[PDB]
Amino acid sequence: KPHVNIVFIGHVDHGKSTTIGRLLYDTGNIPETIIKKFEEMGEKGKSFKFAWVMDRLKEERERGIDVAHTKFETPHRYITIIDAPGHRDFVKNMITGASQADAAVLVVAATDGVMPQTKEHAFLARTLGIKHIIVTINKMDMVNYDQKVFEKVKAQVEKLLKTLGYKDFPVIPTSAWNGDNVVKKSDKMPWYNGPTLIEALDQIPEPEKPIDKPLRIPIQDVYSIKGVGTVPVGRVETGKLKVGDVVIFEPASTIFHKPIQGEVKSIEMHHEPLQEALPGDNIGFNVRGVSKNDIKRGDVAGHTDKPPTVVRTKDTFKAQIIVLNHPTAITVGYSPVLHAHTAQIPVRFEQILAKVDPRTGNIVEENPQFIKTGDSAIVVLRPMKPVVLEPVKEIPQLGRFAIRDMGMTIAAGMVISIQKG
Amino acid sequence: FNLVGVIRVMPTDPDVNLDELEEKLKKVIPEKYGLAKVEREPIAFGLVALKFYVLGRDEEGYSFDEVAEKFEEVENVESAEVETVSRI
Repeated sequence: KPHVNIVFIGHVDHGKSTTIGRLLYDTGNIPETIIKKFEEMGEKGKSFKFAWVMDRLKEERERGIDVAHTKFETPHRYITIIDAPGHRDFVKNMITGASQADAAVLVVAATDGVMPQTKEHAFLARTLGIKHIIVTINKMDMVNYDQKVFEKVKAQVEKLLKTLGYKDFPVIPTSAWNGDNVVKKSDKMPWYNGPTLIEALDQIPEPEKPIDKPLRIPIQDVYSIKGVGTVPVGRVETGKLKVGDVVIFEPASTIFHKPIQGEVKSIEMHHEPLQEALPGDNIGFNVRGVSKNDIKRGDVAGHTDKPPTVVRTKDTFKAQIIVLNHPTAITVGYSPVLHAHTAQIPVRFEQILAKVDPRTGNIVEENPQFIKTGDSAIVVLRPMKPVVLEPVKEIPQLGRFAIRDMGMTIAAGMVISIQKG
Repeated sequence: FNLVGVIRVMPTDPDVNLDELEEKLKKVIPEKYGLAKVEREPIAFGLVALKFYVLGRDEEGYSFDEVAEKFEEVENVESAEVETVSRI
């Protein structure tokens, strides 16, 4: 009954895709057309069949015969899965692009264990505001189903996730290729008594839409519609928008030194009128008394009592980043482009306060001379044009960012705090 | 291919010919990308988005963001934004 959105993460050779494949195959969620067409080949052995079937599923997807999601039902939930791109350039698309994941599955191979990548996958899970993790220690066959390897990799995977504020999460020894503990309970690991993966998915807590939080709607586009008037289009991220509400747009209002605000007359989602819009609804809405020229992409709507927080050029904010890639080294004065929600603005690195240990979360060097690829750090940034951002502990949806420069994704970040200057 | 990226294309106006626009957008996807399908998704007040399921590769040199820029140059396009990216 409840819908949960899950994102699979991990090193792209550690089996996460195969894990998703195994979930569909062993729950019987393969198209009948594929299964019948395989039967024409006669006996090929179990392994050949699973590989052939997953290859046939990929081809159907690519031909447009669900393309971008894997979907299946469990006893207590509808599950939608995303298999996350591993190449670091797509991180901006993850941070800025579509829906809230409710849970992450981080798949880590028993063989290689924790990789240089893995801390990035963890940090990314937090940055996206994902409440629940499930850990999978995969390829247990390649290490002879051994408990003492599972426990090591579990322990070190636990430090990365613990440092980020995850705890009491499942850690499941699996083999995706053979099936162990994905949907079928293993016989090879009697030492393990926790849930199988599909059991863990079923037990993800039902999501609470952030309706208690201040209204925030980042604006994607802005139209003048003949006979109705000014129509912003955006997704409500937090709070609720009801017909008749007054909303204000930032940083429009700060930039123009006046309220760019007015009354909400109607709301549409999928071309149907709504009386109220909730977190996750992608809506057009008619706001009276606001010019189409006074609002654009990257402005954010808010109620007048709790308006969106603007960080001006005169201000700065503190952030926690992971440096994903940089050809030399980041230093004070570095001036890349920050992308958050629907905004993008030039930013200035004003200070580098600390280098952080992603294994413990502790300051390892105050005031470093620079940072580079793979460093975790605490920086102070100054927007070179105003922007809406929120501290991540108040409004996580508007507290996440990506840094872009020279064509590539440099850093991902979280907004710790904002200092008015 | 091993990556699908959903790119959401908004029209400049509710009266844009979406059959004409689809056809034009299809011609500017670069050769090394593919296309699984195009869906139409109504938004509000007669605006209908085109959602392109672009096929690519999970590697340096591939970017659905660059496909979206090619799309933003086409006549009657207001915006093109990458929604979902996911392996297949």
